Amino acid sequence: THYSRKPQVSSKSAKAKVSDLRCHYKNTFETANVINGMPLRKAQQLYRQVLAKTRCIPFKRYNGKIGRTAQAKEWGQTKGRWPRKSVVAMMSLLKNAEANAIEKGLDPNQMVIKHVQVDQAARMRRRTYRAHGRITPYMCSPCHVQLFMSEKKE
Amino acid sequence: PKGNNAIPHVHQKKHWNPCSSQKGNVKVFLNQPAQKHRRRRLRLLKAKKVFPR
Amino acid sequence: ASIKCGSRRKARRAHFQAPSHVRRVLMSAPLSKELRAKYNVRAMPVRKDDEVIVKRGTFKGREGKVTACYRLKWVILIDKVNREKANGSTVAVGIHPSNVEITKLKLTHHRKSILERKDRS
Amino acid sequence: SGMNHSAHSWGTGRAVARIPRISGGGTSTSGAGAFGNMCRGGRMFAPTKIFRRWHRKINLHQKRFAVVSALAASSVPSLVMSRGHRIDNVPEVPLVVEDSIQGYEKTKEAMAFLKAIAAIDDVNRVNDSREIRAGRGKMRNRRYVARRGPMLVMPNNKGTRAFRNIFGLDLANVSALNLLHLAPGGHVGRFVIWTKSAFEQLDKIFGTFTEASAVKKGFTLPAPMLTNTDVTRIMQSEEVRRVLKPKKLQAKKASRYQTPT
RNA sequence: AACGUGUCGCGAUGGAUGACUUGGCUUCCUAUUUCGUUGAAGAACGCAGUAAAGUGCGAUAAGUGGUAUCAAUUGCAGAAUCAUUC
RNA sequence: AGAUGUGGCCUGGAGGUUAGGACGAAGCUUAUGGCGUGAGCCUAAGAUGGACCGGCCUCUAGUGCAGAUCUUGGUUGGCGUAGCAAAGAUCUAACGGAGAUAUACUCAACAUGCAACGUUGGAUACUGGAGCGGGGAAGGAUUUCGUGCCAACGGCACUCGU
RNA sequence: GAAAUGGGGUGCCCCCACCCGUCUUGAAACACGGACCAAGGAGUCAAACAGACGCGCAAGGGAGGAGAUAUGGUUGCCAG
RNA sequence: GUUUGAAAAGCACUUUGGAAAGAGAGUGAAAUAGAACCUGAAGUCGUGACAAAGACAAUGGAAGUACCUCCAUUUCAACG
RNA sequence: CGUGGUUGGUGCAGGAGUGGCGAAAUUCAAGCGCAAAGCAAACCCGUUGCUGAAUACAACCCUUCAUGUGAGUAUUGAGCC
Ligand SMILES: NC[C@@H]1O[C@H](O[C@H]2[C@@H](O)[C@H](O[C@@H]3[C@@H](O)[C@H](N)C[C@H](N)[C@H]3O[C@H]3O[C@H](CO)[C@@H](O)[C@H](O)[C@H]3N)O[C@@H]2CO)[C@H](N)[C@@H](O)[C@@H]1O
Ligand SMILES: [Mg+2]
Ligand SMILES: [Mg+2]
Ligand SMILES: [Mg+2]
Ligand SMILES: [Mg+2]
Ligand SMILES: [Mg+2]
Ligand SMILES: [Mg+2]
Ligand SMILES: [Mg+2]
Ligand SMILES: [Mg+2]
Repeated sequence: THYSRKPQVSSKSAKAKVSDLRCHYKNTFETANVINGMPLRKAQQLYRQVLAKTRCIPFKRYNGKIGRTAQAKEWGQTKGRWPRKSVVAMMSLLKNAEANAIEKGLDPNQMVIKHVQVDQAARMRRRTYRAHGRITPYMCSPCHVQLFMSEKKE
Repeated sequence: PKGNNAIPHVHQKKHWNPCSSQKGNVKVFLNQPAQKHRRRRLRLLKAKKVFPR
Repeated sequence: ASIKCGSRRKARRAHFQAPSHVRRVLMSAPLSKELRAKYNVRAMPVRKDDEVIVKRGTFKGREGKVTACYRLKWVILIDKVNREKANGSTVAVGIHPSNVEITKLKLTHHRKSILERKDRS
Repeated sequence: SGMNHSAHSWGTGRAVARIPRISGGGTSTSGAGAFGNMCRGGRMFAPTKIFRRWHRKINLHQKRFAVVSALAASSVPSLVMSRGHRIDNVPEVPLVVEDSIQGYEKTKEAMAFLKAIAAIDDVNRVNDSREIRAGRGKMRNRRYVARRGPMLVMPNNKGTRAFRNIFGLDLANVSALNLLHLAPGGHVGRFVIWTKSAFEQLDKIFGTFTEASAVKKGFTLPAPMLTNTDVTRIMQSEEVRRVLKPKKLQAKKASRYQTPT
């Protein structure tokens, strides 16, 4: 009940989805929106390069006083980061989507990532202890990621 | 503005209604037709009990 | 049983909070018209091991023998009325005894004493 | 109700409103507001009392002159018809039958009476209108609603047994006629069937204009305010049209061409 | 350009509204209707093949006896007989 | 400010009447128009819903919200921000572990799998006998111990754990 | 198989236009209350008089309490 | 409120993952009824498609226009 | 000479109260998206007559191949209690 969009040709498109990821929403937002037009192998290349800290993830919406870096001129930004926990959870999802392409009978080297959508999951409640006897919230904010990818060849 | 009204004397200053703090002092006749029926039912049960006096 | 009264909330309480000797009378089925006409009794509480045929539901027109009167679930269990799960294993499907008429009675000399008590002749 | 807490106001000096608040701690209701019409778990505005005026008292003559007025309108077939009743095959209004129906002992015989006196078209109006009531009231022992069909007025309490089971036909006694049934809804003109000897004692019960009643002590029927209730025949009679003003020739009307002004 | 802004379609978060109601509240009635040293109310600890809480019961312990009922209980096991009593 | 009028609108229930509903009622949705000066009413479409309900006349009331430092629930900007800076400190190899040495080609490796965990050995420190030593009271009451195990908790982490 | 008038939607131009509620002689105020939404949220009920109006009877009016029997009936209707 | 459904028929099996889960199949009228599971609002958010747009904070009024419109109504021939 | 069941003991008979038990008749006939629907404008014609604007819909359009109506307490027609 979850996919906002459906593929054109569903017999040439493999889906993948995360139930409740427990990464930060505001970092898996930009980790995942950067691969929304990329092929599967160029999107996987980007994530192995964010881990090596050779390329960065551009923070374009939930940036808000992050440090500005020299590597965000690739994306036309000034500030971006290397969110390694949102990166490696998106690598588990690209590996699920290409396993779901092989059992459909499809070549995973021809898959363009159509449709990345990240939405907010239900938050999880903890507690921090402030001065003067106060107790105030310490929420988690996890996320929902979904993607298909449609084959574009010849 | 008070006008040409009668001087009231309404006599309700002694904690008569049951509010959240008062048990009340109040007597309602909602069982009036059921005690009306009870006394007649019990006079017909008694007129049998004494018969034929 | 006398469950139906003026007050719905009290009537609908005495139905769903009924003991199993009240649930036996409430879980009754009509008799077949070759059997209603013999004993001169119109309906009968369902026992185990008496044969019935189903009259409402997707299983209507299905005969069989009653294998469980599951009074806590308000249902009946016919062996021939069943389906299968995902495993391929078969499970008995419950029917309310309203949707069912009896075609053969299972008779003991306490059940033959109920028919002489409900005999309309 | 709503007042069974030990709540007190926290006063002023905290950034919270000045209302009573639940004492204690360690629970989710503690510190929550109490004792007002707007707090949850608090008490309603002006909580209802059992010494409200429930019952009303009506003057005895003004109850009698309302039973008479709803009973006069059952004789008018235009008002019985404009109130819902299907009296299109009925022999006469006021319908009057004989007293042989006060000895019927089978409901199948009472049903052939209504077919023969042609009052079965209003019993079959009530059977069709049987539905489940709309709203909350069907949880409150008011599940089904029907319409009010014909009333059957008996001379006394007997002979009802064939008629008690028919859904739609109402029974009555002429010695005790209810206005709740002679004009249900506030609307006059109930269709009434009127047995023979319940109709021959209706001058002893209510009297006439010049002769009082035996049952109701001192009650004559109230005098008509108008002798002839047809005030348009007066407006059109030849001795009222005689004294009217002569209708003069009025001015010639306008035209599509305007006026000089 | 990027951020942003707006509008629609689809998703999420949220848990309102409607429908439902084995509950409350209010009224009225019927009694061979009113506890305890013959140990009460209350409190404690236990009791099942499986059993935390609750319900029921008290080392005869989710009950023994008797009467009525007349083939269940059932989450899973177990169980003489498959039923004039036993 | 105030008074009043309204065959003026709206909500719950009751008495009557007149009708709707599994060929889809209430509810919800709106670039759904229509019409009323207006409160509002009504139609249409839901790729919504799944069983109740409308109109008119009367009767009745716990009957109309935008604000009361209003009540209760939820959400949101701030904001991936302030911060997580006392009590010196960790390093190494081998094992364990899903937690790696993770790459579509025509590529030798660096420049495309980072970080982080436990155990034993080794190195380096610290506490410094008014001890991050070994036992008791009060308080706690299974935190003790073995074995599995990682959802949530141990504000970072965990394969570890009170 | 479209044309035509409207209505709705989004921009644009020229023009006009101070933030709402509140106390106050006077608030756009450098005066209070005011982040968003849903759901609740405040002239009620009884008693005594009075006036207006509706209704019955009228030198009379009307109970109340209680009886009575349709009902000494009925699950109920019917506490009417 | 446990109110999934008429009935658990409570998703066998396949292959990705250490797993949570995912992609398919399957049951059922319905799975956008998949387990505190009917309806699923407002606020808030993501995404696809678009409309644009300087800095006059925004909203607002009037009057046109530009583009759009799962909307209404009317008209199609010796006729509106 | 009568009387007392409230003198005590022995007996026994009805009732009430209490608890079990105890009634009528269609699963009637039409089959499924579409007539298991309507019309004949008080009543009566009518136990009768003639009647299909879903040749449906499934989302930018047309075509090709597919899927799609849970249970009748509804509807209609007969018969009952
Ligand atoms: N997008 C604009 C907004 O639409 C909102 O309302 C929108 C939704 O509430 C509404 O919901 C749609 C419905 O149209 C559509 N036909 C079917 C769909 N099931 C609904 O969507 C709903 O269900 C899905 C999952 O089922 C949820 O993810 C979603 O949050 C929920 N809105 O569609 C409405 C628009 O047609 C607000 N009313 C309004 O504030 C605003 O206009
Ligand atoms: Mg108190
Ligand atoms: Mg309360
Ligand atoms: Mg009866
Ligand atoms: Mg109120
Ligand atoms: Mg630091
Ligand atoms: Mg040292
Ligand atoms: Mg932690
Ligand atoms: Mg002033």
